[PDB]
Amino acid sequence: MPVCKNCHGTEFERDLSNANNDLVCKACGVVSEDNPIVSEVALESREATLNNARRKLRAVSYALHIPEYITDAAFQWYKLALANNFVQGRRSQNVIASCLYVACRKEKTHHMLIDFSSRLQVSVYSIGATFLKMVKKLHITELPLADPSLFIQHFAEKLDLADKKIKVVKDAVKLAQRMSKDWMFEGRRPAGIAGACILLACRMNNLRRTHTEIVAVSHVAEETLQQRLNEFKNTKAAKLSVQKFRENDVEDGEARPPSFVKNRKKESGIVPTLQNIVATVTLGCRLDLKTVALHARNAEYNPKRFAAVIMRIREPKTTALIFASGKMVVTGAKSEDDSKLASRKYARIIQKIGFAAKFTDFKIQNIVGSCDVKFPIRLEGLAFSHGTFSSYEPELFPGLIYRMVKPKIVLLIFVSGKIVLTGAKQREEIYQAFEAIYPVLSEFRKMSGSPRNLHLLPTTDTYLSKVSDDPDNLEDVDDEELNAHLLNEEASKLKERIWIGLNADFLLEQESKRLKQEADIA
Amino acid sequence: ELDIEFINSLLTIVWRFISENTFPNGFKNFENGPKKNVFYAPNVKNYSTTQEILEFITAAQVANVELTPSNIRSLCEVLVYDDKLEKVTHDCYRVTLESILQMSIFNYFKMFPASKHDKEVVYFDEWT
Amino acid sequence: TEGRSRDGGLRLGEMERDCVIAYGASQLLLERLMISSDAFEVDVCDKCGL
Amino acid sequence: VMTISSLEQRTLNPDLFLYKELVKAHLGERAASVIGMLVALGRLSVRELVEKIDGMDVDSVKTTLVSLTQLRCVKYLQETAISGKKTTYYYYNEEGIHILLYSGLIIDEIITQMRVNDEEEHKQLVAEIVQNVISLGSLTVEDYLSSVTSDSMKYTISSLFVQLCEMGYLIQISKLHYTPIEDLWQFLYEKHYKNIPRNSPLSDLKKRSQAKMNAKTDFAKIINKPNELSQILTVDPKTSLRIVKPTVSLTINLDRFMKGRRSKQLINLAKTRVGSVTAQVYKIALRLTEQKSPKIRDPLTQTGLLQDLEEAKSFQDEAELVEEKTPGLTFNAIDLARHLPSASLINSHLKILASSNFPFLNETKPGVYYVPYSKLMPVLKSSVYEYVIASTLGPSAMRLSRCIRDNKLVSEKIINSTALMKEKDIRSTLASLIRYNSVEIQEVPRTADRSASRAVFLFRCKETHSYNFMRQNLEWNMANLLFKKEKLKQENSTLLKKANRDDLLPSELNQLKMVNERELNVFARLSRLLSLWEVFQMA
DNA sequence: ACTTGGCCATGGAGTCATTTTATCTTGTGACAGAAAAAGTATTACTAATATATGTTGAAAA
DNA sequence: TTTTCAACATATATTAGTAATACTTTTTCTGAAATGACTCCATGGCCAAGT
Ligand SMILES: [Zn+2]
Ligand SMILES: [Zn+2]
Repeated sequence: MPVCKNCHGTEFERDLSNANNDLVCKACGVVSEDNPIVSEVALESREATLNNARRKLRAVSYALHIPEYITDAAFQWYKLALANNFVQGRRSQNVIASCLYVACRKEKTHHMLIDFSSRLQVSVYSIGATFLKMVKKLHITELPLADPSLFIQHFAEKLDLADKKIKVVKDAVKLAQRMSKDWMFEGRRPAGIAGACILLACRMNNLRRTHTEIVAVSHVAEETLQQRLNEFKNTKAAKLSVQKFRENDVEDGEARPPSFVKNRKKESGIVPTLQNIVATVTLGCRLDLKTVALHARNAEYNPKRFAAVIMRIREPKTTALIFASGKMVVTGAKSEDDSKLASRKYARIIQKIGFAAKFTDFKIQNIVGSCDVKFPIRLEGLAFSHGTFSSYEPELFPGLIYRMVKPKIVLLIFVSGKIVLTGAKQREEIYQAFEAIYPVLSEFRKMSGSPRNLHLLPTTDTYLSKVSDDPDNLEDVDDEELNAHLLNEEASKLKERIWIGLNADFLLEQESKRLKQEADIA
Repeated sequence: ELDIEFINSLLTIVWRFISENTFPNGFKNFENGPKKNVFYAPNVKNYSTTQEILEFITAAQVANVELTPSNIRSLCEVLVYDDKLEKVTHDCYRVTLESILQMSIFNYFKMFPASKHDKEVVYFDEWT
Repeated sequence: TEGRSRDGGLRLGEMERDCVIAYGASQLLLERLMISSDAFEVDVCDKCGL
Repeated sequence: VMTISSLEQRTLNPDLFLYKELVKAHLGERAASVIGMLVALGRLSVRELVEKIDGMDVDSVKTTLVSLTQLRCVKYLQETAISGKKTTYYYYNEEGIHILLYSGLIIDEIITQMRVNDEEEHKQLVAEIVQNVISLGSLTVEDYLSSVTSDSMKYTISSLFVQLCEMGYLIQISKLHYTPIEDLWQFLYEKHYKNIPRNSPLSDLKKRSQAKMNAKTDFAKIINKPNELSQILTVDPKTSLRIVKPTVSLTINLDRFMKGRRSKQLINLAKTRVGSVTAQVYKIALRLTEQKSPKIRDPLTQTGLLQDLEEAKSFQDEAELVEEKTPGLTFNAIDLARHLPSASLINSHLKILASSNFPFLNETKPGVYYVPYSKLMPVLKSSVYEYVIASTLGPSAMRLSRCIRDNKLVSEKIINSTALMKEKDIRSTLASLIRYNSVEIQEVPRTADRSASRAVFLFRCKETHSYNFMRQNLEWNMANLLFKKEKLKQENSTLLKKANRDDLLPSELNQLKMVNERELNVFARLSRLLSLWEVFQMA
């Protein structure tokens, strides 16, 4: 760092020979410093919570015999995790859980999220929730790729047997390796294929162990085990090469996961098919769900569970919904025509029976869409490549999910080629994203294609214009079957007599609480 | 009472009454309004509420219950401490004529400082 | 600092230090407990010494 | 650091820190530095001084010391030991810097005698007179009138003639005038123990009270010898009128100035609790009795003798009657229309005396209109504190302090009840009051060997303290302020010599107005303090 | 004048407490309970999926 | 009897609407030796009233 006060050289060396330890320059030999002085020998909400999190954290740590080391990395994630206030209103367990799991993933170690969970009451789902949730907030993609080669180890130790397993290990992995190139590996809990290959080489090592004692370490289902085993039974050179001497064939042949094979059982160019559309509507006037529940064919009013009435219609196969505030959700819409059209038909009951019920605030919140490319897909490299926008979560669900920024829409990915699209309010943005990421699909392949026009069908506002937008136009689009969709007065009475009859326990605590309101005075 | 506030509200009320009880009413308009030597014989008049206040407390115009004669005195003592009024001959009382502060040569009010810039002032701290 | 390992230097104890007093050497102390160990220049102030 | 709150000059110097400026500011250099040593280290001897000051022996000490004596800023006592030789020793003259510290107020003494000629040359005359009499020392009408022009009317040019007596003005000061009052008590302590007709060793009581009574009764005329002596006042030479003795040097009396200025503070206290008419009445009511009462004069021997938990009562009850009976004859009995502007019949208008009730006057000999004092004056002073903690901490403070007044050693649980306010205020306006002392603390160990939390706390007053460190007011701006006068001077120091021989530049005229308003603040500010000072230090 | 009692001050005396007791080595080593804020989890929707889990059971061997 | 299928159901992350309720976290807010002293006692002496 410093410079010689004479030679003006920057090269300094501390001579350790004679027990001076002087610092000198190799240039003029002047010393910088002789006499080498050396050393020897509150109130916060954050200190409480944090150090408490090193307590609770370190607790679950050596339970799993993970490195104590990694705890410090995870903890500081928890630190950063608190910075966004993501950690506030959830179950402390699920928080620190993912907080540790994300760490031990970043190190590529063997602990499987299933194993991590069973310390608790928990469903390996709530954890699966929280983990995948903090994937969004704290921005992380590339790191956590789980792989078989690790799980077999921690398995292998608990598998008893003898020193032979090491050979078996060396045996099994090369097995599992080809199965990955055998292109059956994706879309599977890695533990499953783990215990699978273990059972395989074990049988190949002529040692007899049950299916149960395997999943004792594996934590998968017996049937889940033998299924993919059978999926191996039909493979190329499956029973053909199944003899001894550890088949050295690395040549894969074809790649055919039992995915589009199911489509073979059922049987750019292809445009993604629309599926469902959901919107919202506002009447502008609040109503009585009790009174609205009186005359309808489609109604469910059960305040004990959920406060609302459930409505739907046979045609045009739509559902929608209602609120108490005088608003409603629009569901069951396979297109925009049937959306606002039937949406007004829902106001025909009220404006026929209940209050003013105008038609206001009609906006699609989301549109569902799906498509299929009819060819196999490699997910492991996809997220390994596009991971910035591409989150393939580990075995916490079959499909890969993709978060597109431009425009912002979520797409789901099945190796079958089935590709789902939702999170969009616009039909054009759908096919924009589809023809945009189609070169990513075709981009990742091993060894239709004509987009035609980027926009073919009429726009969304064309179909919205195909329906009367005026809140006062009702009887024009009234089916007159809604005159039939009203039940008679006796159906109301006796039907409401049954409903109230079984709901008077809800009304019991209801109005009893209303009396407690008077008791509040004292 | 209730432990918390809205007391001094009625305090200034009783101080109005007893303030009247001394000489005739305030008469602070011009220089000499006081007492004109207390009517006749600025001796003979020995005046207070004690019992009498609760008859004046009858006025209400405020949401509350009644109040006990013992608690009356407990109020008046505070004003003795604040010197809003004086204690003469047991439950009798006077006023300290600090209706004048209502409004060297010495009193707190009727005085204001410069208290900006110039470095020559008098504090009560910075000896400490 | 102390002993072997770290680095050199040795002990003059009050049990020993007295020895040179008997011989009467002033200059050996001033070399010894002054120059050779911690030689230091302090700047003081005559007025109100500190 | 930052020097603006000035810490170096700001604490380790109480008491004396006043004087060492006064004599410095008002005299300077060597003349000052002695008194600083004197007050600090107490009793001291001529040669012994220079053991410390480094003041060039028997030069300054001689010059400066006698210089002070002419201004009577020092007390002077010499005697010889029994071994031989002789020696002197010195003290600082009582207050005495009291004189300097007041000054222009002692000039304002004119206002009492301001009558006859009102705001005349006579005003300016007597002004020049007294302001010179303080400046020099003791004066003689012979030598001063000699310095004054001859060949004009001497009893007129110098028209303050019979007026030389009044209450204040002058008394011949000699010898026993200024000696430590203590040590003169110890000297008068001779003749009584030292003189006994070798009677018996038995019963020191006969040796004591007798000697003490003899000590006491002889002491009386000792202070009354200066009080008034006719051979001064009575002289009426030929072709002339009744004059003092023009020969002897006489000096300003401090106590009748003390007395008179005290009367003003009572005029202020009453100027509250009664009416302006009744007030003004009382204002001229003292003017007849303002002569006699001791105020600070009687306690006297209270300094300079060990009290006795028995005999000190014989001192206090002596004070209870002292002014009441015989000096009561000098006091208000029947007095009529002193000046006044109520009008027409003035008699029942005089009967207003009974209107005075609390907490002063309002007693008499049974039915003659009279005000007691020897009881009143003592039972009065104990009240006078009052305010002086209103703007200070805020008014909400008083009532609780004032509450701690009546009842005593009272826990805050029942303070919260007795006084009235939430906790949030009481905690502050108490704690804010306790750092400034006053209230102090009591406690008791509660199931403790000696512990904090488990114990319970009490309060008190103990007014001696609370009064006392209000003499921080002494060191407060009667020191810091006066210095803020001094350090100012050096800015215009180069100008001061100019303005001296002037009676130029616009900015010079600007800072003239500046330093002038500055001054007019600093001294009027002082008088504001001093008016608040007169209470505590004495009475 | 002449003896006693009480009384207060002082001198001993048997009471309890603070700091030493050697060098040169030479490795070694914060309270809880509660309040309130804030925030999220549900509980209805379709709804395209592909695993998983099971159970059961039915049908085949 | 077993094994196959298989089927049958059922969560399962996506997306918003809700609105409502409930439920947890967070962030404040206070119930051996040898002198030192220390007290504890005993006498001297002094002051007094009865003698
Ligand atoms: Zn160099
Ligand atoms: Zn210095």
